[PDB]
Amino acid sequence: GFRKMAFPSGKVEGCMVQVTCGTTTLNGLWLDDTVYCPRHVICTAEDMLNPNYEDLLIRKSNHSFLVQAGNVQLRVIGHSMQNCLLRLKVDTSNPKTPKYKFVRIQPGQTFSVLACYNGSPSGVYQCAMRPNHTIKGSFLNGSCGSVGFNIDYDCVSFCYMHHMELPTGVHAGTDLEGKFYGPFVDRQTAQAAGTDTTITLNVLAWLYAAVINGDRWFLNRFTTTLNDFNLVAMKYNYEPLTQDHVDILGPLSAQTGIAVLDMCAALKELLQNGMNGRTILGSTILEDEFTPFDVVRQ
Amino acid sequence: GFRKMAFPSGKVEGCMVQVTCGTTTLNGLWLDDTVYCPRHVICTAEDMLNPNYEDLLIRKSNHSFLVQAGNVQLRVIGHSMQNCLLRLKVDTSNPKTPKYKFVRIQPGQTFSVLACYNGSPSGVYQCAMRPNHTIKGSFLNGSCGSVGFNIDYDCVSFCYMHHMELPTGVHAGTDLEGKFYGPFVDRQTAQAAGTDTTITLNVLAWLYAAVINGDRWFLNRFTTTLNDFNLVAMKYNYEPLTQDHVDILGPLSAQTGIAVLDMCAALKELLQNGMNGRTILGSTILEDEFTPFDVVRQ
Ligand SMILES: *C(=O)[C@H](C[C@@H]1CCNC1=O)NC(=O)[C@H](CC1CCCCC1)NC(=O)c1cc2ccccc2[nH]1
Ligand SMILES: *C(=O)[C@H](C[C@@H]1CCNC1=O)NC(=O)[C@H](CC1CCCCC1)NC(=O)c1cc2ccccc2[nH]1
Repeated sequence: GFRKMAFPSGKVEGCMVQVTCGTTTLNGLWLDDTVYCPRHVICTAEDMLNPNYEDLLIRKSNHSFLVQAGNVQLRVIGHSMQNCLLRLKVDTSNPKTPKYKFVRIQPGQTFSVLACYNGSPSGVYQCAMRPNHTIKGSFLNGSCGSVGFNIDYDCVSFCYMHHMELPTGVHAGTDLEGKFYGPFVDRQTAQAAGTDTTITLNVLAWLYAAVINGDRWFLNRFTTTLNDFNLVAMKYNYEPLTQDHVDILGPLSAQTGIAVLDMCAALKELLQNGMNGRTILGSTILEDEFTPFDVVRQ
Repeated sequence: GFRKMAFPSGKVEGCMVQVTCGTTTLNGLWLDDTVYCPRHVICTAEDMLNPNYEDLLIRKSNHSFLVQAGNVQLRVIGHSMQNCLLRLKVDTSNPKTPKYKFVRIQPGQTFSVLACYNGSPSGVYQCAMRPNHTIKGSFLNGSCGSVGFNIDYDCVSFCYMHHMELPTGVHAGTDLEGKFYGPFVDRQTAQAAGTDTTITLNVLAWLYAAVINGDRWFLNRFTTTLNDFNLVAMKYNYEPLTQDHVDILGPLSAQTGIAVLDMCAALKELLQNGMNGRTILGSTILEDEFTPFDVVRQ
């Protein structure tokens, strides 16, 4: 019993609306009296190739934004641009607005995605900010505006809004202040991400998750130094391990009875010799989208 | 970009309550003026070994049942037993009751679980009813009463309520009629699931999914027949394929140009050679909890 778990999405579902400009429809996030959505909703198919969003936005009126909260249409009474987001002010304040915050997540961190289509939520899943600032989502046509988020107590931390799919099929988007994660831009032009790496801190947390659930076959008696581990990390495209990373793994190290560098020796062996057809926590690949916090939560 | 997604949990979240009998706490489902919960909440540590539930129930006052919807205490007006659930009538009908149906899911179908503890939802994940009528869930102490469900438009089809974990780590529970899935009983005795078979329909879907999202390396220029396949499938403890199942695969076959029976001949291939390292779509063991109705719906 260990698997990717998403946060319950009820507090986010109530915030999802539909936003339409001409023949373009996508999802918006409705908090108090503001609707956030990707600004490229104002793009026609031709403007997408190289838009000037300031020009495009100045030529629109509040009336050109159709905002639907289910059956109720909301009237846009104002609007502005923040980076790659639109902020549409509406006459109604969302009564389902939860306690929330806008946060910018760091690479390797996880969040829940509420995938949405025409303003109605359709699925919820967990994923991670990749070290190269993409996310490996499952976004289809019409999912722009879907948000990523974490829940702490009763507060929703919004961290991602979806904008686009790169040619490799991974995804790119912004935080809720509209700044893109990574080097990308909202222009329909082929864009590459940097070469990705494996989130070592997450792999190790998942190795602890396995031990906690009785999967010990990969352990061994050996240990290793930080510097000696990093040398193998570099060879196999893993993020180097920091002393703060080791400090993060403290609680897991203590509950299991396995020193962090002992788990690193075990991981070094898995990288060098593979896994010999065996599985860890049901997986045959070293999973790197579970954070240490994720592990202790479950 | 191929992953398990759960349905958005909001409509179920607003139905979760906490139910306490003396020193045993678990979750309940609050629809209108009924709360549903497993009947084993009325066991004490000494009763779990061989409970006489009609005996234990008659000895319970309505006041013995501490039901709480968040901050509010709900007052139990009456109670009856339906199979292995209690139906607690309460004074107030829950205003967040959605449109809902009670359904009995079949082996191989999937549903989302809302893992709950103390009446408060903690996480949502996807899983499948195994052919041996267990589920491979992630349930901790206090999870009983959590529900599994699917959502059709705006209607919540509840299909599972959690009761117990078997010695092998898998999980057993009931439909919302209180009829257990499988031959399990709510007594803390030595029960075991029968040998679990592989959901062939879903392995075939995953093989198609490989072809759809790029991964095409395993097919062959050969083709089998339905009985010849089902015969091999049984020797390896794979479910035989049904008449209905070949039809369910229709859309995947057409979109891929690989006849169902050709993929069946591939499966008897990938069956007897091993993936020699090369992963399918993210894993190099065969995934059987991904439906055709997931491969297409993604
Ligand atoms: C918004 O709903 C979609 C989400 C895409 C759709 C498919 N999978 C996704 O993640 N967003 C888009 O289609 C954009 C279009 C651009 C508008 C102008 C500014 C930049 C984004 N994103 C794309 O990534 C896209 C569409 C597209 C069509 C044909 C060839 C390549 C291509 N890339
Ligand atoms: C309710 O919350 C729990 C859910 C369990 C807890 C751990 N993981 C789960 O899914 N339900 C139980 O604990 C049951 C108690 C009822 C069983 C039916 C009749 C009496 C009450 N107990 C078990 O599920 C259980 C105990 C046990 C002991 C040794 C091996 C396996 C085993 N399973």
